[PDB]
Amino acid sequence: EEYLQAFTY
Amino acid sequence: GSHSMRYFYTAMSRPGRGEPRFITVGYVDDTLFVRFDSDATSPRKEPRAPWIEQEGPEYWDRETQISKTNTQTYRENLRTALRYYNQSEAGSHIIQRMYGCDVGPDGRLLRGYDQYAYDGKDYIALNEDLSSWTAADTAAQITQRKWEAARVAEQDRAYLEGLCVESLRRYLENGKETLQRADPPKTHVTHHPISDHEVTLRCWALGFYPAEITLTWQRDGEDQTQDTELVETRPAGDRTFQKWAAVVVPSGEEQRYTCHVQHEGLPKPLTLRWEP
Amino acid sequence: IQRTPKIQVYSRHPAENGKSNFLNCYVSGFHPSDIEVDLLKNGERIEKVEHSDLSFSKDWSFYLLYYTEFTPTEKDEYACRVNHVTLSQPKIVKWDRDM
Repeated sequence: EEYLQAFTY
Repeated sequence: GSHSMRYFYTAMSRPGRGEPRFITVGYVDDTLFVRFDSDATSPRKEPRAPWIEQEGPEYWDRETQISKTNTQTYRENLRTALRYYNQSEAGSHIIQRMYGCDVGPDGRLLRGYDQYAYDGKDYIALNEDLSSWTAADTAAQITQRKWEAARVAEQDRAYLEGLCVESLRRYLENGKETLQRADPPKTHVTHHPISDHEVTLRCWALGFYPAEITLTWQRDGEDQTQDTELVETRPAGDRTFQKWAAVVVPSGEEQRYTCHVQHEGLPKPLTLRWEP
Repeated sequence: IQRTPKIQVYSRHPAENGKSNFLNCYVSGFHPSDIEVDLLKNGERIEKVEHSDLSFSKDWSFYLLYYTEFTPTEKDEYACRVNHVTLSQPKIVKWDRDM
């Protein structure tokens, strides 16, 4: 399973 | 023994040819188990191994949503990277990410990973402490500052020590028939005369799982590192792998050469010779 | 920077004339990811070749497996033809049942 890492560069 | 789960992201810009393509593949050890392609007809996370088909519709929905949000995230990442490197919008660029966890035979976390690349070069990587970052350059340092402020490492660490190991433990149990079975290599040595005074000895390993293997030729018990032709371990397409190693040897000296094979599926390393 | 593909053409199982098998072309070590790979039977492109989902190694370089069902015979010649941005001309690698 993945998780959402939503923070961009 | 020990096991790994890894997800591989590739986001590729393609100016004049639509929005950047986003692809994810997930592996447990050397077994592909899930994929996602933003260019799919109706993009979603798809099973690629029998043991993952067990997961209910909720899993697939949740997993699909992550990838669909990632498509948008990595499009923004690509735009941002252009600015950070002062690059024109005319060129195609690639961001890659590989993240996941390794567990021991007891299923405990051995270590977590989260590494990113830009155009095939290191960009930023979570350190082994799962708390701090290594940035490859001044552009990645800007991401590092943002990520430090946003506590990204803490969210990574929570995943790596929790869901990553928990889901991998479940996958290992569900796929125990295969993920917990090593297939030893089937091995042989071939002989091909090059000329009257030179011959090729080629040591083959076929049908093995997992991919990790060592093949080495010794002459009079001395490793022939510099003189061995070693091909990249290659997928047979039925889950197993293949590899060979070859030396050119003087005619009449074939018996001074031994092939050595190490593989987790072998109770002990193997020694092979040319069997004329 | 750009990295040129490694190319291997080989069969899934040991080749046995008149016996159905899989012809594989494994391309690895390349960057960027765009790559053109054809499997050829007697110099002509085999239709409907499949390939693996794009993935990459710890060094970020990509790899792909291209593959088609095939029945090797004595007479039939097989090859892989690969083009990549790093290649000024397409590379042909002949299948050799001993490689």
